[PDB]
Amino acid sequence: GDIVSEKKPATEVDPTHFEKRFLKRIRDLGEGHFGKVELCRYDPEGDNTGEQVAVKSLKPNHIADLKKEIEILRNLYHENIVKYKGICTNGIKLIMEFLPSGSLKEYLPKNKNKINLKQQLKYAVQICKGMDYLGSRQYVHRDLAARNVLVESEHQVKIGDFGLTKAIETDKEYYTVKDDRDSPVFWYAPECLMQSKFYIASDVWSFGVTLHELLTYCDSDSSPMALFLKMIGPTHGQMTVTRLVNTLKEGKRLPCPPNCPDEVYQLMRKCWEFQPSNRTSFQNLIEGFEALLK
Ligand SMILES: N#CC[C@H]1CC[C@H](n2c(=O)[nH]c3cnc(/N=C4\C=CC=NC4=O)nc32)CC1
Repeated sequence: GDIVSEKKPATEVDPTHFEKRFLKRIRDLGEGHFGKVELCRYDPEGDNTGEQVAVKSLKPNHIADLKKEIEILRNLYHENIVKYKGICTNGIKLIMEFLPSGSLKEYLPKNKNKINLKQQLKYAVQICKGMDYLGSRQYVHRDLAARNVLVESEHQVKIGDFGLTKAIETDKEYYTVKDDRDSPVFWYAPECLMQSKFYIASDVWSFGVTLHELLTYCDSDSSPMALFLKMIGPTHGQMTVTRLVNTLKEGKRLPCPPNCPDEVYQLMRKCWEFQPSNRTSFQNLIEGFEALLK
């Protein structure tokens, strides 16, 4: 008889599935390690009215890591963590909310006049609360820097990238890394530099360095890399990291930012105890900053 064919059921649309043909590139927002992020407009109606979204994808093996990153972000829900919106699919792109004020790296140099100490301390608390949540879900970020912190508004920041984020297995304190060549060594605790081990207290250390960036308004001439390279020497090459370890073993640390009150600076230094067990916790930090804000 007639041609037999499949009568397929009603196809309930998934709002987290973004079709490639409607995801339209506007510009580059930046890149880190093996990923890049782009401003796109998802524009199904084709009239430039679609929602603007941030799209993460691989630069031209690392597919597996992006997929793991997507699964991490999908299940994080917090006001100081950037929102997952969906995927565009072997290959895959991560679709997130777009924050037009950019990272702290761009925002802070341009907004010194409107962002006073009080607002910096509120940003710091918010960063701590997002990181404390990440810790409560048993992850270590391994890349906490001002460049990875996005500005929602004058009053709100969010941790906006999770590309090195790893799970600490239950009943263990740390994760051991193997791939370490693109490491942000100037944001890294001694146990990360020496033994390649990552604890929650190692994110506290990196937070300390992120707080320092915040307090200098991400001035490049005052960056943790620039400051450490002045301390230890700028032309050591492959010996750079060993001299960094030796400097930190000696008790030397990044100096107090200009106009940063000592009381804020002591909270920063408690992030930089050499032994992880002696470092402050994210909740202790929050209490600390809240006291200074009262
Ligand atoms: N891949 C990768 C790492 C990743 C690259 C991009 C890096 N970045 C800047 O350097 N400057 C930036 C300015 N804006 C945004 N915006 C967003 C990033 C993610 C999600 N929603 C955004 O709205 N992002 C920036 C942040 C870090």
